[PDB]
Amino acid sequence: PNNLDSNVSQIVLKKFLPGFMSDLVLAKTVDRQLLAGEINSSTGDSVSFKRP
Amino acid sequence: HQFSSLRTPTGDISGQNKNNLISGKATGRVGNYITVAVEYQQLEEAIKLNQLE
Repeated sequence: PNNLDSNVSQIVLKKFLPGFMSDLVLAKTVDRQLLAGEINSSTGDSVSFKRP
Repeated sequence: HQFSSLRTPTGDISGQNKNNLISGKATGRVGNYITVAVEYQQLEEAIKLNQLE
């Protein structure tokens, strides 16, 4: 008939399945040198550049 | 302490009260204390606070 075995234990292995990712290329291409380190404690929260 | 004297002819002071010893004290105690406190944000010191000292 029925056995109903409770000897076993439901273990969870210490492994993580792979996930998903995306690519970051827009940050690399856009200009970063002009704005690099131009906002500091003596400027506030805004900096400006002249126009031709 | 302080004391007082007696002026008698023969020096016998029978039946007269003598000096009484009384002790007094002066008390000193502490009081409220002086507190100065300030506060500021994080970006406030990041982009707006210079020469803090």
